[PDB]
Amino acid sequence: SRDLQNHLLFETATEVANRVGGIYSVLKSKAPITVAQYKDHYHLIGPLNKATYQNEVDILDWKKPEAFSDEMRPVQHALQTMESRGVHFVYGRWLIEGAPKVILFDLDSVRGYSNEWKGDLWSLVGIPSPENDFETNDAILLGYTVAWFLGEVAHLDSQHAIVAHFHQWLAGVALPLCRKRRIDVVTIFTTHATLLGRYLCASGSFDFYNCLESVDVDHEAGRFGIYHRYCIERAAAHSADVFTTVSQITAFEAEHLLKRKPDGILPNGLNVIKFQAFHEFQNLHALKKEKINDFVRGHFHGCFDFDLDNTLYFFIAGRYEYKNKGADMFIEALARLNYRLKVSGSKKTVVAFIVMPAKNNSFTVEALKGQAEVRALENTVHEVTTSIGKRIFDHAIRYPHNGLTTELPTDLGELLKSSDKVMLKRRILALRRPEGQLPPIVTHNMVDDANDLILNKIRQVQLFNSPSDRVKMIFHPEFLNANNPILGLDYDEFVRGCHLGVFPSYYEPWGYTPAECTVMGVPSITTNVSGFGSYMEDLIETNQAKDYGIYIVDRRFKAPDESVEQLVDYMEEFVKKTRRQRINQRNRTERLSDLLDWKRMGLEYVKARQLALRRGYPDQFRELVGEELNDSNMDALA
Amino acid sequence: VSGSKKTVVAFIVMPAKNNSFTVEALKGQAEVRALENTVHEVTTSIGKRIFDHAIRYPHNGLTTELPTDLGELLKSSDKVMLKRRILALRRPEGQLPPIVTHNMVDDANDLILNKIRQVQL
Amino acid sequence: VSGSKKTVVAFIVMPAKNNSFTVEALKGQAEVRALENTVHEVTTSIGKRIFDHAIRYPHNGLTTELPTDLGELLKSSDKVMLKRRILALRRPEGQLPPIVTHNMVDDANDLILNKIRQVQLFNSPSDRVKMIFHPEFLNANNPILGLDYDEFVRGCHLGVFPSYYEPWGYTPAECTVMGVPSITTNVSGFGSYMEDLIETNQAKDYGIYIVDRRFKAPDESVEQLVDYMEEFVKKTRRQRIN
Ligand SMILES: O=c1ccn([C@@H]2O[C@H](COP(=O)(O)OP(=O)(O)O)[C@@H](O)[C@H]2O)c(=O)[nH]1
Ligand SMILES: O=P(O)(O)OC[C@H]1O[C@H](O)[C@H](O)[C@@H](O)[C@@H]1O
Ligand SMILES: OC[C@H]1O[C@H](O)[C@H](O)[C@@H](O)[C@@H]1O
Repeated sequence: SRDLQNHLLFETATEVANRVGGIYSVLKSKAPITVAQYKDHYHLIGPLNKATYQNEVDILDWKKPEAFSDEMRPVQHALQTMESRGVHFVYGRWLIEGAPKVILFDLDSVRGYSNEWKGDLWSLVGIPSPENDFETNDAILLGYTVAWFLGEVAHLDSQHAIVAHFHQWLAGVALPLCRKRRIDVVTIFTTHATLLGRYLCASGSFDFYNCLESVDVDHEAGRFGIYHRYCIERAAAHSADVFTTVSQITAFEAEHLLKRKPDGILPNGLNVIKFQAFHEFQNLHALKKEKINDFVRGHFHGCFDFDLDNTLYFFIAGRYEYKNKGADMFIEALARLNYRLKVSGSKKTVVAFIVMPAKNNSFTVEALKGQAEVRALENTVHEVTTSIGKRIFDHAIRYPHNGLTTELPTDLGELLKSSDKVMLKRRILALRRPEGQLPPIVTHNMVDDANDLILNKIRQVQLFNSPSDRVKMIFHPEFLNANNPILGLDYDEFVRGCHLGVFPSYYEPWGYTPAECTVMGVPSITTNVSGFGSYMEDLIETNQAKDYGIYIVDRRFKAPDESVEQLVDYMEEFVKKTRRQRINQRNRTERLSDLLDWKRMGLEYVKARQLALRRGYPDQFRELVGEELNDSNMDALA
Repeated sequence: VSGSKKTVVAFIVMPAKNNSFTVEALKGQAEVRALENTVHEVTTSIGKRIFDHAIRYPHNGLTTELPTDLGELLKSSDKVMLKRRILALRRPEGQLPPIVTHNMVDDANDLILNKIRQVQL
Repeated sequence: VSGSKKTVVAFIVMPAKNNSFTVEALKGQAEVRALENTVHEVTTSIGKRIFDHAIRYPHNGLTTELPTDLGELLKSSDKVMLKRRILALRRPEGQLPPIVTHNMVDDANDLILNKIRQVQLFNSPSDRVKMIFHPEFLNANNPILGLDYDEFVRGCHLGVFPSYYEPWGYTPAECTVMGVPSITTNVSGFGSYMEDLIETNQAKDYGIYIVDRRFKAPDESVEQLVDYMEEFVKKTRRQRIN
C-alpha cells in the first residue's frame, strides 16, 4: 500500500557535485521547477568531489531532528545506517536557484569494497572492469553505494513510492542492481549520447546514420577498448523500468546501439529569465553589436571599404570538433555564398566568426596594434570635435554681430583648423597597412598553424578577406570573455550582437549551442541530426519554422553536397532580408524561446515518472485514474 | 641601503633592430584601458545614488546628508565586473615587468640588454 | 484610503495671461543642476581612488580587491561641497512645492487656480496626487522644461481630456499615435469615432478610456473618470508597457 501521489524522487548523476560537461547545467537549470513540485521529497545524489564541493554546496547537519520532516525521517534513518557501516557523505544545499537537497558520497570511504563489488557485478551482469579505468571504478563504487542507499530507504519508508532517476552510464551501475535485488523503487534511465555513437563518428569516415542498423555492437565496442563501458550503458538501458534519451535522433541511435527502443524523450530545457519589457533584448542586440563593430573596425583597419550598417554577423561556436560540429560545411558553404553574393551585385557583407578553442600562443601583435590605432583615432577625433564645438558655440552666441551674416558657420575652414588636420592625418597614417596585406583570417598565433583543420579549409577555399569578397572570415581560437582585450564581450553578449548562428552539426545528441542562441532571440541554422533540430522539426512544420528563425538542414536523407547547397540557400535567404524583416524575425524567434523553458520541458520529466509508477504499481495506478491507460509509451499515457 | 621610498623608472630610447611591440606590452595597456572604462561605468552608478540621497534628504528615513556606508553606493553587480578587471591585470607567479617593450631581432647579442642583465636590474 | 504607494504628478498645460516663470522655478532648476555638477566632480575623484586601489591590489597593504570603507573614497573636501549644494535646495519650514510655474496676471480670479485651491491639492507630503499648473504651451526653448509638446506627451503615462465640447480633439488622438493611453469622452468627435470601432471593454485595453458625459449626471461622470484613473494607477510596469 504505497502512495503514488505523495512519492519521493532521487535523481542521480556524476555531475551533481561538480561541472564536467553539459549535464551539470541541465540538473542546475532544471532544479527550480523540480523543487517547486517536490520540495523536500527531492534529493540529488552524486559522488563527492573533495576539491570543489565547498564552493557549491552548503553543508548541513543531517543528524539534527529539524533537518528532516516527520514523513522524511526514513531518509535520515537511511543515512544513519550508511554512516553505521563507515560510509562517509555530505548532505547539504546545492547553492543554486531552487536550492535543492544534495547527498554526495565519499567514494574513498568505500574504495575497500572494490575487489568484491567488481567480482559481484561480473557474476551478476557480466560486466568486466580493467583496473586502470578510474572512471568505471568510480561508476561501480557509486552504483553499489546508491543501490545500497536506495535499498535502505525502501526498507524504512512504507509511506511513499520511490522514483530513482539515473543520468548517463557513469551513473548507471545501480540499475542492474536494483532490478536483480528486486528493491521496491521504480527506476528511470536517461542517456545524453551513446558510447558507440561518439566513437563510430570520431574518425569522420563512417556513414553513421545509414549504417548503424548493421553494426555489430559487441565487435565495435571491443574494437574501441570500450567493451566494459558499453556493458554498463546497455545494462542501465535494459534494467530500468523507463528508458529515455534527450532527443528523437539519439532515440534512433539508441534503439540500434543499445537494443531497446526508448519509451520517450526528455529534451533539455533552459531556465529562461524574461525581461520586464519584451523589447529589451532588441536594445541589447544593438549595444552588443556596436562592440562587435568596434572589433571589426580595428581588424579591417586600412581595408575598411564596406558599410557596417549593411553588414551581417554569422557565427559558429563550440568545441573544436571539425567534422561533428560541421565547421567543414560552414566554411564550404560560406565560400559558395561569397560566390552567389558577388554574382548578384549585392552591397551587403557577411563577417563570419568561428569560436572554437585551439592550442594557441595568445593574440597576434597585429590584432592588438589595430585595436589601439583605432582607439587613438577615436581620441583624436574627440579632441577635435571639442574645438569645433567651441567655434560653433562662439559663432552662435555672437550672431549677428562683428560681420557674422549667417546664423551658422558655412565654411569648414572656420571650424576645422590646420593643427587639427595634422593630427587627424597622422592617426590615419597609423592605420594604413602595407601594399597587398589583407586582414588576417585569425586573431591568434597558433601552436600548430600548418596542420590546423579549420585554417586549412579557409585557405583551401581561399576566403582571404580581400576587398572583392562579400564574405569575410575570422577565426578566434579561444572562448569569448569580457576580459578579451580585442573583443571584450562574454559569449552570451556576443551572441546577442550577432545576426545568425550557423551550426551544421553531424553528431550532436542535444544542441545547447542553437538552443541558447534561440533563447537570446537570434535565428540559427541547425541540422536534422542534431537533437535540437530534430526536436524543433517535430514541433513546427519545416516551412513555418524559417519564420521563427529556425533553419533546419537535412543531413539525414540528402547527399553531403545537397546538404551544403541547402545550407547556402538558407544563408542566402537570410542575407536578402531587410532590417525590418530581420527585426520582426528576431521577435518571432524570441517568442519561440518559451518552448525551451523548463516550465514546458519539465512536463516531459513528469510524463517519464508518471510512466515509471504506472509500470511499477499497475494495480494501484489504475485505482487512482479510473480505468487502465496505455503504458507502451510516455506519450500513449498522457 | 638608505631605505629610500622613492622610485626611479629609467628609460632608454635608442633605435635597435626589432620586430615591433611585444604582445605583453600591448595586452597590458589594453587591460589597464579596460579597467578605466569599467571604473567609469561604476562611478556613473555611484553618482546616480549619491545624487538621489542628496536630493531626498531628510525624507524617507534618511538621517544623514550624505551616504555613510559603501554598500549604499557600490552594488554586487559593480563589484563583480571590477573584480574581473582586476583578475585580468594579474600576472603569473614570479613573472617580472619586462626590461624591454619590443621583440628584438638579436636580443642575445644586443649590447644594452647584455648590460642590464649583467647588473641584474 | 487604499494606502497605495504610487504618486501621480498631474500637469495642466493651458495658456493663461502671465508675467513669465517665477524666480522660484528658475532657481529650482539651477540649484539642482549645480548639485548634478558637484556630484560629477566627486565621482571623478572617487574614480581615481577606485582605480588606484584596483591597480595596486594586493600590494602596499591592500589586502582586499576593492575598497570597503567609504572614507577611502569620499574625502572631507568632497563632503563639504556636497553639503553646500544640499543646503541650497533646502526650502524654509512649512513651504510647499508650488501649484504653478509662472507669475499670473490675475492670480486671484483664475479659474484653474481657484479650483485647485477649492479642492485643496497643495502638494503636501501626504497628498498622493501632486499638481503643477503650467500656463504656457510647451516649447523646447522653455528654460524650465526643455521639451516640445510632442516630446512631453511621449514622456507621460496618461493624457486626460474630459471635454464637453470637442468637435474632434487632436489632443487625445496625438496621444494614441504616440502610444500614450488617453481618457476622452463620448461627446468628442474622436471619442465617438473610436467608440464605433472598438467595443468599450476592449477599448480600455487599447488605451482608449471613454467617459460617458452624455447619459450620466455630471457626478456619475466624475466618478467613472476616477475609476479609470485608479484602475490605471493599479497597473504594473509590465502592464503599462504592453
Ligand atoms: O566562447 C564560448 C563559446 C561557447 N561557450 C559555451 O560552451 C558550450 C559549447 O557547447 P558544445 O559544443 O560543447 O556542445 P553543443 O553546443 O554541441 O551542445 C555552449 O553551451 C556555450 O554556452 C562558451 O561558454 N564560450
Ligand atoms: O542589426 P540589425 O538586424 O540591422 O537590427 C538593428 C536594430 O536592432 C534593434 O532592433 C534596435 O533596437 C534597433 O534600433 C536597430 O535598428
Ligand atoms: O478639427 C480641428 C479642431 O477644430 C476645432 O478647433 C475643435 O475645437 C477641435 O476639437 C478640433 O480638433
